[PDB]
Amino acid sequence: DVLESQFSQLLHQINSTRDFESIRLAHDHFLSNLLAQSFILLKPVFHCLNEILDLCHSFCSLVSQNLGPLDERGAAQLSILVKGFSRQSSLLFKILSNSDLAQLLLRLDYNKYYTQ
Amino acid sequence: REIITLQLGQCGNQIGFEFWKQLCAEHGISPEGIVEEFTDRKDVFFYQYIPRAVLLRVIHSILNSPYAKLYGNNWASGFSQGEKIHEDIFDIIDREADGSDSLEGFVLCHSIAGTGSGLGSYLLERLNDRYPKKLVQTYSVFPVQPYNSLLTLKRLTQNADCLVVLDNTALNRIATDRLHIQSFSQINQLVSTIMSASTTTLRYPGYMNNDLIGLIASLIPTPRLHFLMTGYTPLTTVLDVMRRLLQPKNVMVSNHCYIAILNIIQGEVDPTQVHKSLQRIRERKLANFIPWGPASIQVALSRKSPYLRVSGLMMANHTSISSLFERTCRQYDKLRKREDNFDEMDTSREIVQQLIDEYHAATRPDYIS
Amino acid sequence: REIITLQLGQCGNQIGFEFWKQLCAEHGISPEGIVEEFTDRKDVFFYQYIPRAVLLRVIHSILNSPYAKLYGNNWASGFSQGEKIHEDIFDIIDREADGSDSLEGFVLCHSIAGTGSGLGSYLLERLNDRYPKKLVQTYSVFPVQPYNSLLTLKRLTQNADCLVVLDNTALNRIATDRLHIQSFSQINQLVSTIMSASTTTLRYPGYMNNDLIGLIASLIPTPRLHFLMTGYTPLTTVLDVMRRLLQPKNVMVSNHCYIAILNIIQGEVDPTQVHKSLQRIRERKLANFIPWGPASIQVALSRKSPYLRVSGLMMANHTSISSLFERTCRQYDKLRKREDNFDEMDTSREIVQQLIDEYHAATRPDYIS
Amino acid sequence: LGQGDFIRHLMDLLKPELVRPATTLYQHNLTGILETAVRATNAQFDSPEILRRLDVRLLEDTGWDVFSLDYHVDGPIATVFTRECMSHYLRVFNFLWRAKRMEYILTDIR
Ligand SMILES: Nc1nc2c(ncn2[C@@H]2O[C@H](COP(=O)(O)OP(=O)(O)O)[C@@H](O)[C@H]2O)c(=O)[nH]1
Ligand SMILES: Nc1nc2c(ncn2[C@@H]2O[C@H](COP(=O)(O)OP(=O)(O)O)[C@@H](O)[C@H]2O)c(=O)[nH]1
Repeated sequence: DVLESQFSQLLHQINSTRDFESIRLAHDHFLSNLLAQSFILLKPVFHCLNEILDLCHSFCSLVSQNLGPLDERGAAQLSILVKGFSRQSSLLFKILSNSDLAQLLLRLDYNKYYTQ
Repeated sequence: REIITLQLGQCGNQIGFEFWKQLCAEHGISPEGIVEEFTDRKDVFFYQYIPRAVLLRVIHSILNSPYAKLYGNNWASGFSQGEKIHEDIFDIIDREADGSDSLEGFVLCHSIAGTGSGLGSYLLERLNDRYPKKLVQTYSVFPVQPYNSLLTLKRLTQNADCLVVLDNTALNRIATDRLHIQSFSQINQLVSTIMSASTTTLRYPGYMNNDLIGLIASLIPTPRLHFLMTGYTPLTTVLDVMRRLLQPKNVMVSNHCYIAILNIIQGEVDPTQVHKSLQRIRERKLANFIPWGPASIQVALSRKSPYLRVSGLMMANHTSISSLFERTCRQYDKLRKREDNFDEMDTSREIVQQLIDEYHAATRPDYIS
Repeated sequence: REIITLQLGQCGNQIGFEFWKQLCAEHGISPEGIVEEFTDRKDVFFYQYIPRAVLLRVIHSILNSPYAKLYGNNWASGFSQGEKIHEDIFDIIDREADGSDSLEGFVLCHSIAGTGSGLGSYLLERLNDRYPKKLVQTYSVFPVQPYNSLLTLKRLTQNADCLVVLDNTALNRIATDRLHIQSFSQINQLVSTIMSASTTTLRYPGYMNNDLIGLIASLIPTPRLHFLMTGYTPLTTVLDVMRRLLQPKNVMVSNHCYIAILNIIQGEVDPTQVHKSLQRIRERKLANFIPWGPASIQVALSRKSPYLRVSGLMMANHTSISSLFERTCRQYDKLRKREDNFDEMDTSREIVQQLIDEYHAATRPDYIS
Repeated sequence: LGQGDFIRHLMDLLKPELVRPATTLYQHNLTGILETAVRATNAQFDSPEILRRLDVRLLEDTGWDVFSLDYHVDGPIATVFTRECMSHYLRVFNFLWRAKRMEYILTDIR
């Protein structure tokens, strides 16, 4: 809903203006929006969610690197991330509190983070 | 990743044949199993074309259809025969498995009412035995009749990693209201529209939802709560759709709150307003949710078949489905006082009661632990 | 916020049907309930367009009308039959309430003179049971008639949150003066104009009075004194309208003093001279006010419907309304000495005596305590 | 506040939020409610351009002391308002906000 929405405008600005000069600008603004909307340029959020990205690599590996219960220092490693993840979770929450309105609404549909 | 279908009993074989009818017509595939001249990724349900079906009197009716080129009553009576021809049918599944690139799941279409009830019970156990790595989704159908239904539950509660419910009594009520039928061949038509729309995002190439795991994994939070119910509005903005879905007059079911909601939009609606509808819908606080687990409402777009206007289908995991089970259990208890060991029914009686508690406990602020 | 209207008895249906005709023509709504091409906030009284009406022989003549696409005689007989269909009519209200975004109140149009009057008294009590936080305003209409009139008064004094009186004796005299009629369909023309004008500041939003409680919170000083009377200037400066409404030969009512006044000027008048006129009207002392607490006069402007000149509407709270109850009271006693317990009549006769006793004591310098 | 219909709904939605102290208040949350409020009232039928400038600002207690609308304006039209009309409207908007909550309190008591 940022791709299929920004794209649906880029294609509409094409079939409207018979001029070509608009296309070089409509397409250029389309591209800048993706870098701006998808938070790729916004450094703080992009340097916080990035920590969430590689975080799941560790957790998913932990469950796949065995088939028994988390006893051999897995639980000892398990409680490490939740102290950081849940910290990283609510850390992001203060960041969003222009464009985040479309995003934070979905995560907050049941007001769960409101209890965080 | 291909998914093969399995059809049992009268109901299963009748709707699955029609399920393909709607599916083959959705693509440009003539009844004689060939592409017509006249984008749509068809790898999941067709092999090169031939559908990956495994069917098990009525076959005569199907073999007499123009689609000839497209390929007891007690639970004990059904389960007994299935064990005898175990190796016979599992040859078909095996030869269809390795013939597939990477098998992913096992759709099952049957009615819990009679041979499909027991044979399906036999299959699900054996399917989990040989294959432990395969998802098992089932399109079970609800209505001595109660005894057959309770036995199937005992298997469906722990084997099938996913499930959908389709009750005829609620479906038949939709017939007299909006279709004025008073017929199986008519009430089945809605099922085909329900089934086909249930798997729209799999055949049309999209950003996400490219696998059965990509759909169900959002709904089922815990392997105990693996039941869904369906909703279908078109019988025109996105807000018009989402409102008409959540009305209790449209859903196919006969305190309580949702666990997760999925929305399937098969129209060409403008996708800029979709995030707006959720805003207004959330504010209206039209639907209640669990207070323990963070979840949301899922909405996904699609495209209608150009070879065939906006539709919409909704997938729901509502704790109100526990009410239906009670009726079966309530009736059985009446039968147990009305008339080689008769203990298998007793153990199932226990395990089905556990599921009723798990739903009831799920609506609490402290369901966990 | 929304306001659901109810129409009871022959009178409620007629004056409500004429209220909706006038309200549809005031807006851009075709008789087919479809918006014509041809600012006015219409979400309060119309649902996306569908009126939020609950109608309760006369229905057939409404259904044979061009507006079909827009949707005994005792008090005890009218009370019991409502008890036997208690669950029935509420399902219509329960779905309309929860289908509504945020309910605000319940407009009731009924005549207290007899199945409709009996049904009304029943419904007024149950709404207090179920919904405690919803206003109930009643556009009652005054005329074994003395019996039924006082019984419903027992409920209207402690159940209905507000009340606007409209007596036929004052309307009929107006029809035999400026109307010159010598019919029910004729006097209802005037009733429709007062009703349509009463909720004018709700449909055309302004800086103030954007909710039903905003109009009522100023007039009604205590929950007991919740009776109002009306005044129509026409049957031009703003100083003329005010001096043409305070006159007693324009009020729809057959010492004493005013408690609060509200003026609705619906014209295109100059809104800068409105504050001037209130500066002069005070000097001539055209109205006498309560001595205990402070009271004033209120003027509110609006805009007439362009799709259809200066008009006025005066809502006042005069203690002279106590006389109307006295007539019904005295008429009751004469029949009580002339002819399972007959104890409800005793309680109703007693409670209305306290209401009258409040009014006569509301005009004293020591109404406090 | 010349609209009245829109400010009514906007005072019903900010009630659960502003009762909390200002320390737990973050601007990113109130905007969502503001967008919904325009749709929930008659202000939706309006020029999209002027609706692009209407937002919220957080003055710098309680949530009923730091909330106020801004309606920032830049460009050629900014030569009529000149940063002083925007420093006067906010000086007015407080007096119209107080005299509006002191009324919806007194219609709640009633
Ligand atoms: N809704 C629906 N239900 C069906 C249809 N055909 C069969 N059924 C259900 O299947 C049950 C009977 O199955 P049955 O004929 O005994 O299966 P069999 O023993 O394998 O032949 C009934 O309870 C029906 O509700 C159909 O076309 N539509
Ligand atoms: N103001 C007004 N009152 C009416 C109208 N029609 C009937 N009424 C009143 O309704 C009363 C008759 O009630 P009726 O219709 O017999 O009650 P029902 O038979 O129980 O519906 C009379 O005393 C009238 O005063 C009308 O058009 N306007």
